[PDB]
Amino acid sequence: QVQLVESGGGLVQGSLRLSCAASGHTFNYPIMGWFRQAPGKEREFVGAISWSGGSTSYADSVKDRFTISRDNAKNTVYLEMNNLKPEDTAVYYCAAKGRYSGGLYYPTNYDYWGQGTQVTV
Amino acid sequence: QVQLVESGGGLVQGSLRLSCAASGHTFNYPIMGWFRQAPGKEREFVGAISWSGGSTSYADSVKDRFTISRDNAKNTVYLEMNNLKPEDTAVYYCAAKGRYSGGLYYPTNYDYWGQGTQVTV
Amino acid sequence: QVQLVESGGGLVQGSLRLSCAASGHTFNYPIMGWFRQAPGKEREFVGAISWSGGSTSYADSVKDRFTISRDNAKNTVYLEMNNLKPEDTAVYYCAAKGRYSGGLYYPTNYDYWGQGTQVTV
Amino acid sequence: NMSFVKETVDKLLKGYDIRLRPDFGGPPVCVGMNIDIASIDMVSEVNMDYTLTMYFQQYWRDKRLAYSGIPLNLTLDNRVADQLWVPDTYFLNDKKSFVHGVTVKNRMIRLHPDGTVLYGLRITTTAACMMDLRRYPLDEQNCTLEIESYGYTTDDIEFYWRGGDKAVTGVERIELPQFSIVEHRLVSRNVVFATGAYPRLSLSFRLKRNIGYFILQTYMPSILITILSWVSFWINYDASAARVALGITTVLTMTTINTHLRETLPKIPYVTAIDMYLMGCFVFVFLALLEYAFVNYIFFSQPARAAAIDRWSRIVFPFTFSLFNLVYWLYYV
Amino acid sequence: NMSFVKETVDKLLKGYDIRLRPDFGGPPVCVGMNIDIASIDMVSEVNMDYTLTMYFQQYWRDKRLAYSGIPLNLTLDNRVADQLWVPDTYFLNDKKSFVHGVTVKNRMIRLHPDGTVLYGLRITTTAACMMDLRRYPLDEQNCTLEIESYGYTTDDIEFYWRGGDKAVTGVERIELPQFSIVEHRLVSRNVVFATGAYPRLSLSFRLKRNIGYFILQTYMP
Amino acid sequence: SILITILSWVSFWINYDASAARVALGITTVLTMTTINTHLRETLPKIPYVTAIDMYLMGCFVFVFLALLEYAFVNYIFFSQPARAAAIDRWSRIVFPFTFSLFNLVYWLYYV
Ligand SMILES: *[C@@H]1O[C@H](CO)[C@@H](O[C@@H]2O[C@H](CO)[C@@H](O[C@@H]3O[C@H](CO[C@H]4O[C@H](CO)[C@@H](O)[C@H](O)[C@@H]4O)[C@@H](O)[C@H](O[C@H]4O[C@H](CO)[C@@H](O)[C@H](O)[C@@H]4O)[C@@H]3O)[C@H](O)[C@H]2NC(C)=O)[C@H](O)[C@H]1NC(C)=O
Ligand SMILES: *[C@@H]1O[C@H](CO)[C@@H](O[C@@H]2O[C@H](CO)[C@@H](O[C@@H]3O[C@H](CO[C@H]4O[C@H](CO)[C@@H](O)[C@H](O)[C@@H]4O)[C@@H](O)[C@H](O[C@H]4O[C@H](CO)[C@@H](O)[C@H](O)[C@@H]4O)[C@@H]3O)[C@H](O)[C@H]2NC(C)=O)[C@H](O)[C@H]1NC(C)=O
Ligand SMILES: *[C@@H]1O[C@H](CO)[C@@H](O)[C@H](O)[C@H]1NC(C)=O
Ligand SMILES: *[C@@H]1O[C@H](CO)[C@@H](O)[C@H](O)[C@H]1NC(C)=O
Ligand SMILES: NCCc1c[nH]cn1
Ligand SMILES: NCCc1c[nH]cn1
Repeated sequence: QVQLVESGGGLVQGSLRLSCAASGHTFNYPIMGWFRQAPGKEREFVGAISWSGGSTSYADSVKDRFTISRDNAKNTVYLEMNNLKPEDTAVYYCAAKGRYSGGLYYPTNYDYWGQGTQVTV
Repeated sequence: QVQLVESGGGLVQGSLRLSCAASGHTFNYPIMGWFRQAPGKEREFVGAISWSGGSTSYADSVKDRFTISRDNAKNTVYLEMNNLKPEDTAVYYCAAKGRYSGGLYYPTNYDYWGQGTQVTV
Repeated sequence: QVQLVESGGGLVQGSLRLSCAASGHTFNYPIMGWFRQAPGKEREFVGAISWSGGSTSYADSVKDRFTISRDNAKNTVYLEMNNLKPEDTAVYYCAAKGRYSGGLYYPTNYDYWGQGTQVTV
Repeated sequence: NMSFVKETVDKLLKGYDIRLRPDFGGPPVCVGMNIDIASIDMVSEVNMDYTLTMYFQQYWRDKRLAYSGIPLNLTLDNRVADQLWVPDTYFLNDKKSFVHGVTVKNRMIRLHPDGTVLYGLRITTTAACMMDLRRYPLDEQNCTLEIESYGYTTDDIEFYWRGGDKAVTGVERIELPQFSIVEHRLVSRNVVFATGAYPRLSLSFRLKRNIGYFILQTYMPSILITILSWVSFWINYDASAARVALGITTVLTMTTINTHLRETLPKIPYVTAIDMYLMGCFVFVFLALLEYAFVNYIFFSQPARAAAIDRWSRIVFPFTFSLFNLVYWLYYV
Repeated sequence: NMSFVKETVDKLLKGYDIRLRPDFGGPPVCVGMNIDIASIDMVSEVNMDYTLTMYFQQYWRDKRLAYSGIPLNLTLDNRVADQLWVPDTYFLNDKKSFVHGVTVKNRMIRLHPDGTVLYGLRITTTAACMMDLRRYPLDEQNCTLEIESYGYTTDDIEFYWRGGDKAVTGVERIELPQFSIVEHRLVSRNVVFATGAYPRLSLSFRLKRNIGYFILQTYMP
Repeated sequence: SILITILSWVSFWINYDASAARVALGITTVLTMTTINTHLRETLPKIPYVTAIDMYLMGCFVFVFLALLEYAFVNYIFFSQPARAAAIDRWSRIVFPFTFSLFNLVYWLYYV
């Protein structure tokens, strides 16, 4: 049981940093993932992060522009979005993934979701 | 990443000693090899040497005339060429070989190469 | 490399004791064997002895008459020939046998041989 | 409809020679490889190996298996792989390997209408990893998996990572307690032997060791024994049995910590980083007993000099040990 | 062209008796052997053995497998080795051994137009090595690998190192932490038993122990 | 680990002239905590974090180390100030069992 809340995304014209906080049984869900859903499109994988460790993965459209890392003290995962583009206008979701669930890219494998803030540059 | 420089080869008419110095990740490349390339011919295996240990190998044309050994302090491999012959006129190269690369005799298996000094007796 | 010399065999008409001394790499050759070659006949197995231990073997013609034992201090194997017979007139050889050589009875499996003293009763 | 597909698969396997590769006597068959890493269970320093479980997928085109009447991808039962040609893929650095066999043999055959074969295998592999332990346990290790064709040369078989750098997934699934994956790389080579040149794929990981187990296990016990040897400096020099027993038991405990440390390591001829710390900590506890043996030697004739050495050692021994830890932990971190 | 080769390999195996050696009832078949040493993993003093991984190649001529219409060397799938005669080669000092089997059985069959068979095997062998520990740990050890034919005598099979002293490669690939390879030798013998004389190949290594572990481990304490 | 900590409190009732008796009580109780801690790790994987039994042993190590440091302060002052050193021995006879009962109260109510 992982409760997820994210905050840190406002209306900008630059570098923006989001931050997803977790609470509960975060040991059974060692992987956090960032997803976005453009209006009228599919829910798109942005990036993923492991709690223990910090091995990251990214999509091709956000590679070498977005950085994801975490601290295990606050149980906080942050998505730093640098070099923004008008194709990055979507509700950014934060999701948790179980251990024996396969595939970072697929949002069906993720159980507990964030609320999702509407971000438009 | 192994950087290779060799020096100690001049124009002689005897016993000559070359010396190849290494620097970098020399643990993943435990085998150094000596090669020569006559003008218009193939790159010929001369001899090989292991960093840890010192187990040597030689070609038939240079056996019981050339001696190769090393010291792990300077990271230096030396090729002592004794009893010189006019068939030993080639650019002598020094090369490093990975652990799971097979065959000492084949220069395709060697990754980092030396500059190669032109030696003519 | 085992050097073998035997001495202690003279012209008698009784109990005769021969003695074969070894020197060198006697660890790789743990079995000593006694052989004899009558003039015009095949080289015949007499008896065998292990260095470490002392487990003996004998031929049927010399059983319960010949005794073989050793001391590991002098590296000396002795063949005590008691109750002599006129069929025991041959050059008595002393031989060493490697570890992964098979068959005590066969002189082809033995590498280092003694000189062989001519004994006639 | 199952009768028409049964006639279709029987048409593909009639006259099929498993002894011959696809395009035998022609251009080499390209084999594309994907690896889905399940876990890395053990990383052993003593045996210098690691145990890896993965899903090993191979992709190649066999024109003898092309079908036309069905527009679907045929997933067959895994026992059809004994009636097909498969690549002779083996792991070069693999010490011991095995395909899972519960409840059936853990393999998959998926056919495609153009003849493309998907061949998956669930393999647990104990692969050799030669480790440089000169900076142990603050060291980084590079453990590889060498993928090679056994009998077919580059004239018959060509390897490639199917998907480029996305050909290996599940690196974030690796949960080692004493390690963290820094980086993974994919290398494609040709390796020349006496029997010919062979295609080579390499998957290597960079393993950074976590210091948190060794601080508790060895470093912090060795610090507290060194502080225990400084307790003798505040004890009066008449207490000979009390200050020698402090010097004895702190020296003997450092010998038991060193021997215990060796057991967890292979028999390497060089000195590790934790060996340099224990030999440094042995010097501090040995000189603390030698300080009393100099004090006990002179406290009858020169009692003011022996009281000065005890006062001098109360501040020099913690200062030199803080300087020793400053030079040590800035050299290895 | 794969149909003509399929008719060629089916011609070679039709009427092929695996129970009979090449030139059965005639001169002995010569088997040439090459070893590529992959690694020596362990050297145990307590069990007096060592674990060796190698590529074991065997070369012999079988005139029943000679083909004419193809000018290439036929590399076949490794499951054809169950339909061919192979030498009954075993390791005499071997304690436990296995051929690697992932992803397929780690073997290779390469045919030649004159009938020469190249038969390779990836074998991990734990071989016995009796050690003289009187100078331990400043000792030199001689660990061998004894290669013999099991059932065929010298009247039926003859062994030789293919390439002379270059028949064994990869000795520089051996990375033992507490040992260094001083020398390796190749010996060819005939060993006589009660059942006959058998061909023997021997690969021995000289192992010099490194003192650096035992200084830290025992001497300096 | 409880009985070794109680064993280190036996030194508080021994007279401060017994230097070899009270230091050896401080030595052997500190060294036994190191052998219990090394042994505990063998039964566990090489995890980088601290377990609950590790927090109890590191807490018990502080109690047996401060018991030897209590004598080293008593041995330092019992020549010039014998009444102060007798007061610290009397103070440690009741504070060391009280703080260890308070340590066990905070520990066993946090993990159970
Ligand atoms: C663990 O340690 C191993 C070493 O034991 C490291 O492996 C090396 O990794 C590097 C990459 O970081 C490899 O370098 C690359 O090799 C490729 C293969 O080329 C070989 O093969 C072709 C065809 O056979 C030959 O033409 C060629 O000459 C080589 O023989 C190259 O294609 C790569 O070149 C590309 O990048 C370089 C810049 O790096 C450019 O200059 C090129 O133009 C090209 O774009 C590259 O050279 C190297 O081969 C690996 N060595 C071995 C022995 O496998 C692991 O990386 C390390 N693991 C970690 C995690 O660090
Ligand atoms: C580890 O320890 C083993 C011993 O247990 C050593 O093995 C010995 O190695 C030597 C070589 O160094 C071997 O000696 C050679 O044997 C060859 C085989 O000959 C035998 O077989 C033929 C036919 O069956 C017989 O005709 C013959 O009489 C023998 O019975 C010989 O061909 C060799 O002879 C050649 O060299 C010598 C000089 O050495 C010349 O005089 C000859 O003319 C010829 O040129 C040679 O004698 C010996 O057989 C091995 N013993 C065993 C039991 O195998 C290992 O060497 C050692 N390892 C290391 C690394 O040191
Ligand atoms: C068969 O697999 C290929 C490769 O994934 C895919 O592109 C194709 O759509 C599949 N066919 C069907 C009918 O699903
Ligand atoms: C077959 O192998 C032999 C032995 O290596 C070689 O000499 C010959 O050239 C090969 N044939 C072809 C067609 O490559
Ligand atoms: N695939 C190469 C097998 C090999 C290694 N050494 C000799 N042969
Ligand atoms: N190849 C010989 C097998 C053997 C040993 N001992 C008896 N028979």
